[PDB]
Amino acid sequence: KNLRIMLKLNPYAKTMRRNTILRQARNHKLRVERAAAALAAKSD
Amino acid sequence: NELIYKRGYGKINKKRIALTDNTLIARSLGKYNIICMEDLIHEIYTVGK
Amino acid sequence: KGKPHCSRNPVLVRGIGRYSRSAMYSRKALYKRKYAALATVTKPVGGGTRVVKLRKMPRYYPTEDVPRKLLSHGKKPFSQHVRKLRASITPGTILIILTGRHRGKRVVFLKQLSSGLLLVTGPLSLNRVPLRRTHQKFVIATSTKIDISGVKIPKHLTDAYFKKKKLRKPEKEKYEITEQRKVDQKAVDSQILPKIKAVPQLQGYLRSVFALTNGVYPHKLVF
Amino acid sequence: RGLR
Amino acid sequence: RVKENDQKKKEAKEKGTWVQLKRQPAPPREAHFVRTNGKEPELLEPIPYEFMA
Amino acid sequence: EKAKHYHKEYRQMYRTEIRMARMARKAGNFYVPAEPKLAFVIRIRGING
Amino acid sequence: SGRLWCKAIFAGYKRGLRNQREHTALLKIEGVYARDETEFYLGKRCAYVYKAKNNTVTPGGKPNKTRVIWGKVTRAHGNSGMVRAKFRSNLPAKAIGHRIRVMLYPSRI
Amino acid sequence: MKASGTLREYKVVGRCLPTPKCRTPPLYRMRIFAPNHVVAKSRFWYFVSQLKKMKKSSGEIVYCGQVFEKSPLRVKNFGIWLRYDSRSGTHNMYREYRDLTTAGAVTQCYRDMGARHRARAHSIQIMKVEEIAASKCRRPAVKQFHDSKIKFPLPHRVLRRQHKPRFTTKRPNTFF
RNA sequence: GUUACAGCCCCGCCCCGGCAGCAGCAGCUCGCCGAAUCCCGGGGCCGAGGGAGCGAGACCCGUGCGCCGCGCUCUCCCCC
RNA sequence: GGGCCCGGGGGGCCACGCGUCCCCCGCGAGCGCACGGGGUCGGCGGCGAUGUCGGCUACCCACCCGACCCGUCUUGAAAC
RNA sequence: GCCGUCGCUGGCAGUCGGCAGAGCGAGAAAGAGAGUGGCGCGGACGCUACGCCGCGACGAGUAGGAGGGCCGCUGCGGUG
Ligand SMILES: [Mg+2]
Ligand SMILES: [Mg+2]
Ligand SMILES: [Mg+2]
Ligand SMILES: [Mg+2]
Ligand SMILES: [Mg+2]
Ligand SMILES: [Mg+2]
Ligand SMILES: [Mg+2]
Ligand SMILES: [Mg+2]
Repeated sequence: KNLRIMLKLNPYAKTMRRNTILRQARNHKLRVERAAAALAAKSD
Repeated sequence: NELIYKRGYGKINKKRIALTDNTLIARSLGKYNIICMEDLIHEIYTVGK
Repeated sequence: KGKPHCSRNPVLVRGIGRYSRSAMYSRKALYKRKYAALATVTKPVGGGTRVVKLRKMPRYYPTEDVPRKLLSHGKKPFSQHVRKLRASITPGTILIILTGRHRGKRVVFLKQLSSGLLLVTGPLSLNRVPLRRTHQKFVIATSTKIDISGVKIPKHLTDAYFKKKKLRKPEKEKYEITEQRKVDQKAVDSQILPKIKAVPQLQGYLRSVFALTNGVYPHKLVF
Repeated sequence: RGLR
Repeated sequence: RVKENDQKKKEAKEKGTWVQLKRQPAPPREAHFVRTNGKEPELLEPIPYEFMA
Repeated sequence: EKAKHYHKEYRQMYRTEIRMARMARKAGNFYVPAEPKLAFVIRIRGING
Repeated sequence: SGRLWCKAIFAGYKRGLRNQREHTALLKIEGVYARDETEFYLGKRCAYVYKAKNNTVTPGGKPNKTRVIWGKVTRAHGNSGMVRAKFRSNLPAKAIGHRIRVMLYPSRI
Repeated sequence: MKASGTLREYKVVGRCLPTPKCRTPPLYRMRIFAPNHVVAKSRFWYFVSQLKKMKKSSGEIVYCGQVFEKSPLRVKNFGIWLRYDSRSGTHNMYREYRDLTTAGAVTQCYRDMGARHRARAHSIQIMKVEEIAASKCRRPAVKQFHDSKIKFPLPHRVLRRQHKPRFTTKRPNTFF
């Protein structure tokens, strides 16, 4: 629960968490654009 | 992971000391190359030597 | 010396930056930013001069003293706390005051002061609530909002402006509405009031006082 | 030494 | 076991290697593949009760 | 770096067991994973009698 | 002017069948008859208001015979909309079956 | 075994442990209906032990996996052959059920065998589950739903929201 | 009696015939999970301890935000 | 798939001096923010000399839950 | 959170101050060693060592045992 406590014990957790936040925010963008083209293509 | 991070306590000099620092693990299990909570989780999870 | 730069590392979440250690190293150009290894005041006098101690030893010591406190962190003073505001309270929202002499009245939210208390106006002419501070924890924010984006709130309506002024009692001392406050009330009322009258029946709504009645339960209804 |  | 250990301890010593001397309890069986050999496992069903008196 | 390495190590163990079963299923056989080497034991009964 | 509190009944104390925990009271709130509707009321102030023989001071007012014990809703209780409340002093058992005001603050809406 | 919740169908494959005599023992497969796979494996060993000189110690589970219903949107008739222990003997039964899933039909059997014969799931052995055509079903309860023009009303509908309101001014109506 | 003025089941060839989607906001048709997991929010209870020092140093005698962990800026120069 | 994810022809790295030999091919300075060795506010309000404020316990009374009378011998006592 | 017990047969004589220099909790033996040649006058508390301080675990009890009572009663030697 405490971020800075985990880093004092496992500094590599910061890299893992940052990657998850970027990876998860990147995959969300892909679906939103993927879902849109499905909507726009359907309207065609 | 969660068993050892939330509820992980070391038996250091026959006392129940919370694992709030890596130096706690290194001073006791360092002779086995176990110097951090991550080494401790790997020795447990994989059942090391 | 050099002018400070905006942090090159944008915040991803609280406590984690966007860029790793080596990404920041390149951004900060650290590859080329390398580096290598009075207590007495003299005065004249009519002896000639006296060396004077700025701060003197105490003339008295108590029989007992308390030790020092251990050092903590994050325990900021109040003036440095961050202020939060419910997302449902946006400028122009019609709030319901829940406490004080004005409890039940419906007011117009203007802005959140630096101390975090809300600034609201009745307006005075509709329900007799002047420019007054109020805690957001003691207001029900309704879904009724008026657009006051074009309303100019005087820059001097700050926290110190509304802070109560002590009155001494030796009989009683009474609060006097300063002439400045009356001028201030008109400046803001004269703008918000015509905006209220653009919405039909809104002025009548702000004249009325909220109350619970038979069969009306807060958890059931929408404000 | 190199870092400096 | 004493003899085989001392001989292994002496045979491996001259060879500069390491051998197991201590016994160990049976470990859990390691992963393995089972070949069906192009046959379907026999379906089994419980048999009806029959009063064999 | 030990934590970084373990992450890669754990990932391969996870992926490898997935991959092993797929190649068995591909050929119409069964992959039987190794009996677990680790157990967690929780006492659920009191101390009377 | 009008009412600005919800009507609640002091149903009883926290208890098993043969043990009673008087530091917690169980409030039945009018209209709240499921556990899913109790969310609005959690953390809300609760006032047991009563009258006594001797006069007592009044904030922003002159002395009268009204007295109050304050508290607040701490959590839901059961599946039918009861809430647990804690008070600055345990409610007297003479208050079972009587009115407990539930205010509309601290407001989260 | 407890018939907790809705049962699932598992495919359990096991064999004797290989030995020098028989290096490749044959593979036995059973259809097991159970709450979870851990229970599914346990029941498998309870049945093969009855049919073969085999038990958990001298054999292993080669594959445990749920068998998904193949036509979950189709209505079928299932015939279930089962044996069970009553208080004073064992009896073979044949029963029919209508469902969308085979596991759903077996779960109906456990509730039904418990209701009509006070049979606990530990005394019931499902031997066979077969989807049956409408023309082969025997039980009139199942067969009365083989009507392409089936129609029936819902008489005397009982008010189920009896505590909302708890006190009301008007009496409920049961005709709809 | 066998697609007709409705439909249903199976099969052979059609790139597992082709497209979305994909254990689905058709907020429930059926699962197990998270090194393959992170973000934000709400209610409740609690605040035990009290000399942790930092830097200047025998060319200095300061200052009580100090350990470990994690960042930021400056000691470079431009641009918006 | 594994081999610091072997060797050759847009996105993250706890890569970042060099003389070299060659496998292979021992001290930079500052400043600052903090999920960082257990809470503070460098935040506020009301009332107050003759009827009001505080007083755990203590006196009387009330209510809710609990609650059989002790010593003893006894396997077993509230015991008819 | 607090009380006590037990254990660490744990720590503190280092209050080593201008005849001065503040440390030894730290992953991994043993020296903050000694040399020979190539302006102010200032710096809390402590230590009834039978004292003070820290950390961890624990706490049912008849018969019975043991410890501590700055619990209580009467008289004697000292002392107040
Ligand atoms: Mg028992
Ligand atoms: Mg009773
Ligand atoms: Mg009685
Ligand atoms: Mg007797
Ligand atoms: Mg007797
Ligand atoms: Mg008795
Ligand atoms: Mg009797
Ligand atoms: Mg005891």
